[PDB]
Amino acid sequence: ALTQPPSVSKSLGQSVTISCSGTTNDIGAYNGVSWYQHHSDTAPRLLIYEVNKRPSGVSDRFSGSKSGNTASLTISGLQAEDEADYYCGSYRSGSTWVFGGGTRLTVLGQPKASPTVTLFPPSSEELQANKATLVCLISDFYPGVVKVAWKADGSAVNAGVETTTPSKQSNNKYAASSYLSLTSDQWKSHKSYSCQVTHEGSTVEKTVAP
Amino acid sequence: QVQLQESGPGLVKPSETLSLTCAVSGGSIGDDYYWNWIRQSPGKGLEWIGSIYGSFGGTNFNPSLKNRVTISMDTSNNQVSLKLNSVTAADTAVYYCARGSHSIVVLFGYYFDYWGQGVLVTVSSASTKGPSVFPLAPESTAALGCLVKDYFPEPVTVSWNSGSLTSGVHTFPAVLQSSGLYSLSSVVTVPSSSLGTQTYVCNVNHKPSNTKVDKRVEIKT
Amino acid sequence: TENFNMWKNNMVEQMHEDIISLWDQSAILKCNDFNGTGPCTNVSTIRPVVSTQLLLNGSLVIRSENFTNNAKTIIVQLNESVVINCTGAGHCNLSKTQWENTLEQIAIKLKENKTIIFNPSSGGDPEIVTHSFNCGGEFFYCNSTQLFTRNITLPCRIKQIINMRCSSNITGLLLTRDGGNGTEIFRPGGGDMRDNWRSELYKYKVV
Ligand SMILES: *[C@@H]1O[C@H](CO)[C@@H](O)[C@H](O)[C@H]1NC(C)=O
Ligand SMILES: *[C@@H]1O[C@H](CO)[C@@H](O)[C@H](O)[C@H]1NC(C)=O
Ligand SMILES: *[C@@H]1O[C@H](CO)[C@@H](O)[C@H](O)[C@H]1NC(C)=O
Ligand SMILES: *[C@@H]1O[C@H](CO)[C@@H](O)[C@H](O)[C@H]1NC(C)=O
Ligand SMILES: *[C@@H]1O[C@H](CO)[C@@H](O)[C@H](O)[C@H]1NC(C)=O
Ligand SMILES: *[C@@H]1O[C@H](CO)[C@@H](O)[C@H](O)[C@H]1NC(C)=O
Repeated sequence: ALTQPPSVSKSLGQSVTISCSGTTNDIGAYNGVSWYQHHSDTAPRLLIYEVNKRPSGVSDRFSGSKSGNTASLTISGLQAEDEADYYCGSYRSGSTWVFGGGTRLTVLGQPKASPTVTLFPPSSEELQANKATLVCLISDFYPGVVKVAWKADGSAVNAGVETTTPSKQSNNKYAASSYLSLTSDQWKSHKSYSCQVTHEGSTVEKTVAP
Repeated sequence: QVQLQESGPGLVKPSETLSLTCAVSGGSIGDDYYWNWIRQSPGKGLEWIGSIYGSFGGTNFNPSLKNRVTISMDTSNNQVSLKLNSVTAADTAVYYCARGSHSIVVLFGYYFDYWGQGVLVTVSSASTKGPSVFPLAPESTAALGCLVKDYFPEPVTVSWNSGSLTSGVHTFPAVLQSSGLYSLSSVVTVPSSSLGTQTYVCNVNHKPSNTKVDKRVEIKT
Repeated sequence: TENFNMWKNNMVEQMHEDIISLWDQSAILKCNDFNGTGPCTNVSTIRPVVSTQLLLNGSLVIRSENFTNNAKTIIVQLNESVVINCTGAGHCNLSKTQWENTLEQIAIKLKENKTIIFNPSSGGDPEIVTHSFNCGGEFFYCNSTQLFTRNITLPCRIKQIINMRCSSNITGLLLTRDGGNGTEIFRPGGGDMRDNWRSELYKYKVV
């Protein structure tokens, strides 16, 4: 394949340059280098085609160049919407087509945002199956690191907890879920479960009750 | 200018044949474009599988898949197809369908300007399991939801009121339990004043197990 | 004594670059004998035709950076040309006899003691599966099936340059070997334009 650094970090406002190193049979044989942005839960978006051309509308901040068997993509005035994976690719002799390995771009300086937390109690319908799942949904926070703590009537809750790993939403913030799996009997065995989400020092708690 | 939608089995057993289809709307596959299949496995990067050219049906393949890939085009129905033979778990990936545009290929190649959304395909011996669907209910604004519990494999579709409700819909990524089963939750944030007036229904779709469920979500007695 | 090398000719890649550049419309040691060897005994001191399968209007023998290597392209040069007429009405007449004699002459030069067969391009790219070429604004895509399996007629597709009648001498060819059996199968090649242009710059160097 074609080689790119796996990851680069820059900051808001700066410029970044991502190199794609190819061979004499792809990048050196054609002006056929294309670049692709890829956000999570989105399809790859075309950025640059034929070394340096743009579709409307990908901004003026994006530009591609070529030098021998090596192509480059440069991004100026980094905005938060640019935190993405970036791929270079090219037509290759013998009628094949080849992608680079990908570069994961990190953008520092993104403004912090506090998590919205929403806690749901078990449904009567689930309880009738002798089970009880408490659902703690956590959304719109940045950076994407959170700590979830469950309490039952005040006491720490160790078992029955499964928390997802944070993922990016379409608005460039993060989201995660925590699920406390219980039996019908445990749910009634207490009289107030709570979810404690802690994100950059400060802490939000929601509380449900049988 | 053109829309593409992939579809096919969500689950395939090892050594069996993976089969997918792209339905192209807004243009005709008999035109002067390449129709490509591309994929991405969890953790890995993009990978071109191959292409068929609309004008005459000629194909190109990734040299390391050549021995077990075919691609076809259906000029009525306006569809392109991928058949990948003798799969393994390394064939688990999101599969994309993309249009290839070009000026003069011999100088400038071609490039992928329109893509579908991709369809996940999972290669495994695990059986399928459809989910159970449960309602989530308890400011000036209220949060209602559906809990989609214990299914395999991913993904599940959740819409609200047949797709007629969009603003405020948030479907969270699935959690994986040590049982190997997935669960997720979809939340929609409605005007608090609209309750008792508007009706809210989640539409849950789990294609690999042919599970279609509508759940009414009310604030109960 | 110092060596030529048409397969690592930096001249080729410089002229490649600038023809590509132009297509956004939208000292030197000469050698006489050759084949791009090391030593060149006799020492002195360009049509940017974009085409595939065939070479048109060039210097008027087979050359390969590595023949054992089926992936390597074979540049073919003819001792006698073959006139090919192409019309905007959409086809190409070609002398059947004149063309058939050519293939078999190339076929004895390939035996360097076994069966030689020519077959159509394996599939995939339209500008390669066909004998394609530009010709004063228009761009022809002609099915060369009859060519690579008293006139022969070739159907042609024609596009003017909207992206962003002419006669010709056939100088030479570009060929690909199926290298996987007591038979050597040859199919029409092309794609890397640099081959078109080292087909001509084989007998030059820079020092
Ligand atoms: C030519 O190709 C053959 C097979 O690809 C290889 O064994 C041989 O070393 C090559 N000769 C060179 C590179 O000089
Ligand atoms: C093609 O036209 C040219 C005139 O330039 C000449 O070779 C001859 O008249 C024609 N040859 C054919 C039709 O084979
Ligand atoms: C040959 O070429 C002439 C003009 O180039 C054209 O009128 C004719 O239709 C072609 N084919 C035959 C079979 O004569
Ligand atoms: C000529 O080439 C076209 C395009 O490659 C192909 O569709 C057609 O079948 C070919 N003609 C014949 C008679 O096979
Ligand atoms: C073929 O080349 C010769 C010179 O080599 C030229 O005189 C002749 O006109 C050419 N024929 C055609 C049809 O272009
Ligand atoms: C080859 O030469 C002939 C005669 O000058 C000309 O008509 C034709 O356009 C040339 N071929 C190309 C591909 O330019």
